[PDB]
Amino acid sequence: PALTDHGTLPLRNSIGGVQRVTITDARRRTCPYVYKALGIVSPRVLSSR
Amino acid sequence: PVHSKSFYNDQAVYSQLIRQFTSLTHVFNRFPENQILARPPAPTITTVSENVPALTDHGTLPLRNSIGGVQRVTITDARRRTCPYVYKALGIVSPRVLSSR
Amino acid sequence: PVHSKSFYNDQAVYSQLIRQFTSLTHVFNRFPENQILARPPAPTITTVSENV
Amino acid sequence: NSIRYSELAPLFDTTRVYLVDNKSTDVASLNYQNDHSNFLTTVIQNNDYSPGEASTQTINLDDRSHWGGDLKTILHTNMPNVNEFMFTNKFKARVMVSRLPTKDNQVELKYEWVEFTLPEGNYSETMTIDLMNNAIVEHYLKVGRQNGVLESDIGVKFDTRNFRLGFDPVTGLVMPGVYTNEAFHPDIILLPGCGVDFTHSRLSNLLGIRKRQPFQEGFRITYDDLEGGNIPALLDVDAYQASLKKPVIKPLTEDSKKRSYNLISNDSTFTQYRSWYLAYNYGDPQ
Amino acid sequence: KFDTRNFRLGFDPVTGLVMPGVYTNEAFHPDIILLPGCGVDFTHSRLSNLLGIRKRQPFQEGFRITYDDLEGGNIPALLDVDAYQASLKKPVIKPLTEDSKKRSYNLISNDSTFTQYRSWYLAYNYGDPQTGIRSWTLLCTPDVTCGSEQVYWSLPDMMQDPVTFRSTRQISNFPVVGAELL
Amino acid sequence: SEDTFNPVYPYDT
Repeated sequence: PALTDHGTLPLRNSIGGVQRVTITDARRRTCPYVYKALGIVSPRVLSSR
Repeated sequence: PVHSKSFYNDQAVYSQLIRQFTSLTHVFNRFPENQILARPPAPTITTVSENVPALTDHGTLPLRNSIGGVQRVTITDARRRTCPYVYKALGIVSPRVLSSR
Repeated sequence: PVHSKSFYNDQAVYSQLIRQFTSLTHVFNRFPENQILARPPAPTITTVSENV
Repeated sequence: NSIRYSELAPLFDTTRVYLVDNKSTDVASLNYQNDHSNFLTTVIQNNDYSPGEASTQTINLDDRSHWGGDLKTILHTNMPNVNEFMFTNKFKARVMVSRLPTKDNQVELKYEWVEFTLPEGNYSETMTIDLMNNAIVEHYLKVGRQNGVLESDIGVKFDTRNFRLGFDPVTGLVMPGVYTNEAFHPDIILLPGCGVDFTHSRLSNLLGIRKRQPFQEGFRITYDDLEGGNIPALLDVDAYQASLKKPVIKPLTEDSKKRSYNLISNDSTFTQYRSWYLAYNYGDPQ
Repeated sequence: KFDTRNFRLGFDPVTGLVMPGVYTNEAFHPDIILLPGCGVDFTHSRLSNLLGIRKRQPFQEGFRITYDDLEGGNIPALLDVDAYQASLKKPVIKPLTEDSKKRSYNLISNDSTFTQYRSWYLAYNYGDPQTGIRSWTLLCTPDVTCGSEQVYWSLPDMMQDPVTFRSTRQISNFPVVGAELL
Repeated sequence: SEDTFNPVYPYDT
């Protein structure tokens, strides 16, 4: 069980209620061997308009 | 990404006396009589290489004024040349503003 | 960059009784009679250095 | 603050441009010669324009401010322990070529440096040593036994044990009658007029033999340089207990099948086998 | 027939036969032994990397490796041992044809020493490095995982489109936010 | 037999 460190990623103007967690493969398809797949997101302000 | 895997074979020396029977021909031990030209005693703790997929952390690097469509990912060696033993080689880049002109 | 690699040799003590045969000369165990000047019993879990 | 994608819609700060190796197959037309070392990839990823495309299109960045993000790559190789690439398969070593009788009573001995070659694959430090000596044997089975040299005086032999643990400071011979069977550290045993070249070999480091000044090219280590490390000859065991004056002084010359240990003379105790391990912490450190 | 040992360690450059009378029992690296007119396809198989046999140019589809391509790697036949010590002229030259239960090694002829068993390991560092197999293949580390293929992550209804990615609704083209190794 | 010199190494048997 890995514990990666993904970099900063912009968010939408209005986060949905029901998200869609996908885990694509190399040939672009589902990987029927996923036992655990959760994510933590800590949003922060970047820059004004 | 090449490492050293420390083991432990207490069978050593004692496995040597048995490996001559596991194998069908004493290739290495052609002179089991001579006390100098014999087979070198198997040392304890055998180290063997193990290719472990690394996950480094490279520092911040400036970008061009216009990123190309078709990039060129190169992985040079010490003598400056190709390494025909690369299975996987991908990179993630997260650009950000540094300073104005 | 020097580490400690924890192992596990259940063959200990029992390998001692066999190593005297793997090797051709009892160098360390020169006194297999004396119960004090003998060869120190091989302890369990052998630690060996590994340059990482 | 806007990274243009030419089309779609520009995104603000904190973006991600991936450079994967799974895109080479699709670019069929650039990497049709290079294998994962210097291949070209499309950092576009739209998802509806087929495999390769957008070669002309450029991912713009503003003229007013310069960017500069991270680079968390994910490498993974599969390089063998020994191969032609890393220069670990070959290793030179001057061994005896021939040894016959010419001139009437003279005995001319010829030696010539020969580059050896090891197979691709096999790992483990012990297994590599046995192969280094296996190459010494295959050389003898093609040049040696057919010209003159015997199976006894075979130059160059890699070992691992200490040839001085049973040595007594009085008699001068290995009392156990057999060298202690217990490895300590790899080295290089050599005979009169023969050595090992390592200028173009990384197998020197594997044995655990580095130079204090590695910046000087030329890792030559002949037999003439190993002064003060003669391997102490064995003791005649079947004669010591049988007689019991005592034999003691008399060293073991021959053995089973009869193969002389190559003693320097009929009086001394040492042989003509110079050891590297014995020349290190047992010789003169000056 | 897939093997792992080196069929040339006991080979003598004079007689031409494996003197030990038995191939050395000690594995070195996996390969692919082939007989006349037969090979192995690996265009749709990742089991090729497992054996430790990659192409120097993996970008070209078609990992075909027939018997015709393994020129210069004939497995040296064994030596008749029960005849060499028994006679002791010497048998030597005479190779081992049959054995227990009787199964011919398939010798090319009645005079030569080699058999019809082309080896891959022998065709690599023992053949001719200018026009042999060592021209398009490579002796790599086995690696059981097959490869280091990296997966993709995405969150469409939350994370903005990463630079050139576009909006859509299909599990085969979602906007990737960050890639990780399996 | 000499008389004074024990190699101090069980050589037997």
